Amino acid sequence: PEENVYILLPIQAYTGGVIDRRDASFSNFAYSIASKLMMELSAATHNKIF
Amino acid sequence: PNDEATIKALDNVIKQIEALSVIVNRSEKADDAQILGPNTYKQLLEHLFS
Repeated sequence: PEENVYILLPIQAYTGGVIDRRDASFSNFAYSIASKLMMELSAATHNKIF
Repeated sequence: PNDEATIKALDNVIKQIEALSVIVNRSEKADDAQILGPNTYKQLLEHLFS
């Protein structure tokens, strides 16, 4: 927006989530997101090293 | 150990948990009150003499 000010906007990187309709707790939603994301992340580096 | 069986088992259990957490309980039953209608009193036969 101006000199010597640089903004780095948070863009959505992963769109996988499941809202808990039972509304029991909030950790279930975060665990669902994390687990579904790690399922896909681990499948891309199966037998590979950077 | 075969690392590809653990991933499948984890995915299956996560899918089972996610499916179980979406079921909702909603009932829209009616009421036992009965709608009433109009009625008119009827006249029994009578005899009048003087």
